[PDB]
Amino acid sequence: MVIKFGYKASAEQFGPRELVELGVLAEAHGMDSATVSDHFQPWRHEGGHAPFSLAWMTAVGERTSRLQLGTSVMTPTFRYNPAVVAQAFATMGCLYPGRIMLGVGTGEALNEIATGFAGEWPEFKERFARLREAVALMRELWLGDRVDFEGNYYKTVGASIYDVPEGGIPVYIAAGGPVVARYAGRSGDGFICTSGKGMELYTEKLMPAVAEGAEKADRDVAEIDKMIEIKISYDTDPELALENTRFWAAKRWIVASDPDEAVAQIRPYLDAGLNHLVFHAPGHDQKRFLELFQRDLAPRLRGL
Amino acid sequence: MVIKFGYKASAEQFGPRELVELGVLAEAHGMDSATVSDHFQPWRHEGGHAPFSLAWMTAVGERTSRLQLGTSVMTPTFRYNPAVVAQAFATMGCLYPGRIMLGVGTGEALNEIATGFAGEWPEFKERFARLREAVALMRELWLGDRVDFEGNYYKTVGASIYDVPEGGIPVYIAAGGPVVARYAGRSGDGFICTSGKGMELYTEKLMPAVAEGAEKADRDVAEIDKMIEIKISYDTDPELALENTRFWAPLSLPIEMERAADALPIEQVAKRWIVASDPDEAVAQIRPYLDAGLNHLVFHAPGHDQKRFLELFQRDLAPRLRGL
Repeated sequence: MVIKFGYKASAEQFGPRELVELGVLAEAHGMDSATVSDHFQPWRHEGGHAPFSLAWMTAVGERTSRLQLGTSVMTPTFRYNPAVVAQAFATMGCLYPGRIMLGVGTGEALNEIATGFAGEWPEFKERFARLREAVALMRELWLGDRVDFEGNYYKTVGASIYDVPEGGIPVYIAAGGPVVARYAGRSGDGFICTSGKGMELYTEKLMPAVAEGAEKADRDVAEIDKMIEIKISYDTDPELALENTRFWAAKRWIVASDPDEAVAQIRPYLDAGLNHLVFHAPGHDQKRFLELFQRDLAPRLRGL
Repeated sequence: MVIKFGYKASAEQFGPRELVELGVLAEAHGMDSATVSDHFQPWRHEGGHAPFSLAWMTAVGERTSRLQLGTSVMTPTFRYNPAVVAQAFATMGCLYPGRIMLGVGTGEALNEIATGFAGEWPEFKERFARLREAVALMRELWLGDRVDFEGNYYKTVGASIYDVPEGGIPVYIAAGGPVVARYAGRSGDGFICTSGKGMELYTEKLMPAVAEGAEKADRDVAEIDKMIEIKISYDTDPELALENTRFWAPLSLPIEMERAADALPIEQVAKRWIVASDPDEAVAQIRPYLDAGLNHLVFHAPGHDQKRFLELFQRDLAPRLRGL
């Protein structure tokens, strides 16, 4: 897939209007994508906010014309009905053709417990199985009609979605290990991972797992968009570059005031075959980040 | 509450982009509000749609500046988690200050069975108990800090919503009878009913019930917005005024059902619609709802050419209504 640079909006750090305006500024400053995590719980310590992700996506969508928008990620398996998730994303894709994706993961307990999940949090195998089932259900609604989906967890009866782009909505699967990454290679339209683990995670585990799955499924691996969230504090002021990380309380972060050093720290992800770099910055001044990214980092990255 | 005229956008009848553009046109043509029904299933097979209500509300909100937006109605009790509903509406309320409401009903089986609801469909008492519980949970979230809610149906654990307007989000309750109307008087920021059902429903059952609930809760009934969906087929062409009801024929009585609807005589289809081609006659048929004390009239027009309805409404009907 082609090289793309995007922006991760931090839902824990900003209220709804500011978050939306940052997504719009992301397009203004040349980003190819903007994504948001689907949190419910606002954590006082992570900044005290949690704007609803689908409202953010839609508001930014209606204000923009090029930018790809999605979740990174949302858990479609516990506090949501997967059928309704499919409806929401199908509608958004109609509203913003060719610019919507659905990024999904296997789930975090604390948000689900907060919203009323009953009993013991399922183990990884059940969480993963639920995710594959929900993905299939949603795609069946997108592609078919009068769907009677009867899974081990989820169900529909005569369900239809007419208001959907042809072929449905790209689904991006997040993975932090090879088991789910192989699933991404078999079944995802995209793959999402996070930076700042040793580089061997990407080059020995996750990218080979995606390629394996794509082989097993008889697909061309190049058609899978390979997204990485890169945590980066960049500022030309050396003190502000460092001080911006104090909101976030191998190295997990790139912390840099020199744009060539920053680019050097990003390059290894591109060399590992991640093509869709999504930048997540800690400072309160996100407008400055977007301006500095466009001015200093993007031209150097395209120059590689 | 002050008189307002708004627009019912038909999710049943238009796909997502067209529905959004109609919402925006409602504001351009002077409407005070626009609402949408929240269904999952396309309303009918032939020409049916179901765009996701919350995406419509947000996209119209981002395109507008004055219009009040809301659901009329959504069921927050079966395929939605009420805490997530509360989050969604609180976010929208922050995005569009003073312009968002949550309109809720007790629900209908077809949409829930479609989306996986298991077992016997609850009777009215249980659907209504679930609704009241969901509303209470949402309000606790909006107005509280770290909420531990545990009801018969719904639960939260240490849950918070901090991105919410002061005072929360207005909740409007759909009422077809006195029991729910009294609850709207006690607890609703508004109530919603639909026209065409015989004037005694509004004057003898629903309005007095809202007033009684308000008095029992020590509220001023004037603070409750009294909304009615006015089913009106206005067109200066009398053939269109009648024939534009056709899409809605399923209301006037499975693939057989729809064949049966398409074959209904148009007079039968049009029975509970105001059909008018003269603007004074139209207004005469609207006026009894104002006289009954409904203050927020949301006009629902049946035909495919909704831009023409909005232009006609602004030209012919709004000035006459303001003149009452």
